[PDB]
Amino acid sequence: FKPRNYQLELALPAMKGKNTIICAPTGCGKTFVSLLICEHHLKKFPQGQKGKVVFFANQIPVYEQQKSVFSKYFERHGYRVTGISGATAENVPVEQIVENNDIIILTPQILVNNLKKGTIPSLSIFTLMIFDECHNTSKQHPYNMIMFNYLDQKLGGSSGPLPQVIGLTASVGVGDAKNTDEALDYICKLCASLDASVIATVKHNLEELEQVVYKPQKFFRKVESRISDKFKYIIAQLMRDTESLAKRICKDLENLSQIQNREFGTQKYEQWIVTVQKACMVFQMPDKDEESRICKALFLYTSHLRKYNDALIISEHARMKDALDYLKDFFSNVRAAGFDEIEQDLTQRFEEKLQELESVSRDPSNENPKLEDLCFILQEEYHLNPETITILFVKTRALVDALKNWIEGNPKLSFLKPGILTGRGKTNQNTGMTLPAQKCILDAFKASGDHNILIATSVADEGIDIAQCNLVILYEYVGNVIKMIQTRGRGRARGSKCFLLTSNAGVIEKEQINMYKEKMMNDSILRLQTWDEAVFREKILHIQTHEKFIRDSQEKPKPVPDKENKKLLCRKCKALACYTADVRVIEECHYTVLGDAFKECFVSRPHPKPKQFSSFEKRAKIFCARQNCSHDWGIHVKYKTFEIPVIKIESFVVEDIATGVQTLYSKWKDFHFEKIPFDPAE
RNA sequence: GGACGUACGUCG
RNA sequence: CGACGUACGUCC
Ligand SMILES: [Zn+2]
Repeated sequence: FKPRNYQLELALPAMKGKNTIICAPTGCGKTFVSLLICEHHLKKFPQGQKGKVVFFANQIPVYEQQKSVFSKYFERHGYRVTGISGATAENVPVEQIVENNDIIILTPQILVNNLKKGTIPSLSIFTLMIFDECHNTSKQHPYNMIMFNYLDQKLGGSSGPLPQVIGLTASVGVGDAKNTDEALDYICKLCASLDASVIATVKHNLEELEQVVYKPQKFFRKVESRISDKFKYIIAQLMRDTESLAKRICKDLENLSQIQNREFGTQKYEQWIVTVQKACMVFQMPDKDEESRICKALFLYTSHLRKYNDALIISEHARMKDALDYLKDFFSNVRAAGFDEIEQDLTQRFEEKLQELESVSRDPSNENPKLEDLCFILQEEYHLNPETITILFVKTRALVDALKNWIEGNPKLSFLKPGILTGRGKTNQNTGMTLPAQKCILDAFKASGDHNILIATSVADEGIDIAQCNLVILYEYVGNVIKMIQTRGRGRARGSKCFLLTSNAGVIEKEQINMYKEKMMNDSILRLQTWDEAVFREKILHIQTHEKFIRDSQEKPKPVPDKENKKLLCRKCKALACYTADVRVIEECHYTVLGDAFKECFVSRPHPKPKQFSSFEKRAKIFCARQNCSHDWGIHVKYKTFEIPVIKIESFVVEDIATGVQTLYSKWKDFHFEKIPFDPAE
């Protein structure tokens, strides 16, 4: 625990009573700098008053690491260190646990909720508000909401003992600015939103700083794509047959979107299929008998087209065998559900060509040249040095499993052990990885462990304790300047590589302008560090006044809701589920329904990941009680002592009884109606 | 169930 | 100069 020569120079502007934007590229250095700043701040206070330094941390793993190191560093002098999260703030007194403690490591959403309902009426209780990854301050971030409350308390005219912002970062970022005159504007806007006048960056001890944060050399591997594609042809033929079968029941199908020319296996086609799906979900017929079957068949057709587009997107970046395995997994998952006349025709049409797909996929003469170049550079780097660890980055969760399967099923490379980690992702699906499943993978990834290469998603981009890699390879990965710095900064070993393998010149141009934006942000920081403290304070005060005027001017009230009785039909089956006359709002965020006429309209299923949000408990997942629907309506929780199902309007269509038209919403804020609050009775 | 961020992309 | 879709990630 020896303080380095650069950490003192980084903390010297912070030990003056002024808010700082300290930016260090190293990992442990920021933690040691925050600990030294906390140690210096908890000693300047005289007798009769103590400090209330609060260190905000977004992610749970980095929060637990910071809490562990803070306890191990401060539980010797009589400094009570605690920590609040979702598994901590169930029924604890938040104001009491803030009062009787000194270092609070809460998660900023909890603090925003506390400032919202009835807790901590003024932020003058704390005296040192440190942020982890302060560059995440953005349009409506929880960090930005805390800073909005701080700026409101400051400019309200009742500014008392305001705390100090020592929010550390690793990269300020440019965002979307082209020129230096807009990059400096964005940096000044971030520095005003964080309410500071000093941006600390190590300049004197650069020779003693470059020995631990040794940056990797980048290498672009732009190569051509596949020319002979006997897989895309037959998949596009099956997609054309499915589209003609969909157009057999819907005459005006081409006029349901504004797409001029669509290509199969593209993001344009993936947008068009969702557009035509949301267009045919609101189809109306004045019989209400065969309309259900028509919309159900149309939903099945659009689901099959979307899955074929996703399979083509997977096959364009990976092999044909794993794409066939994904299609077979989808067909097996839909096979376990009900089987009508509509699904059986698509299933037999897929089974009539599955043998042809397998015979084309088994041929090793049409493999991906991206995967060939990746295996070539991997075996080259492992022949040059066998003790290299890679944190190879792929963007899609459905493609990191593909990369793991390609690494496992390959006779050319046998020294690679998959250590693939994904992350949480969706909280209402049986996908992704859990916190202990990720922690055991991160602990089992050393220089001598049973893992030498892991296929990371974007979870490894943010603040997380990973081993010192030297073989960063980005397989079709595209990001901003912040993502590029956070990805390049991971390979801080004594000699590393930052390979970028894309089949597009667009991603190479994006990486080139990202490096240009990094150099421009460095020049902008060097220019901004030369300004005086008096002019910069007036500039950030003007920017804060303008932002406060913009925030207080755009106060749009709730419009007058249509006090009508409308029914919420199903999104897939278009069956009568319930009315809007009985919709209860629990905590201005969750919407439930009541009555004995709804309990026989849905079925239950065990939930994959049960947890609690703030006061509920994930008990079951609900589904439509039709013959073959299997539609995710919502979830089933227990509020205080009674179980209620809370639904989402996203899997719903709002049909009006008076007029007869049916609209389509996505979120609950867009739906305006006579919302009755939840009563504990009935 | 909800809130938030990033990247790509499509219409106006 | 603005909504919308997807993918990814974080949180309550
Ligand atoms: Zn249904």
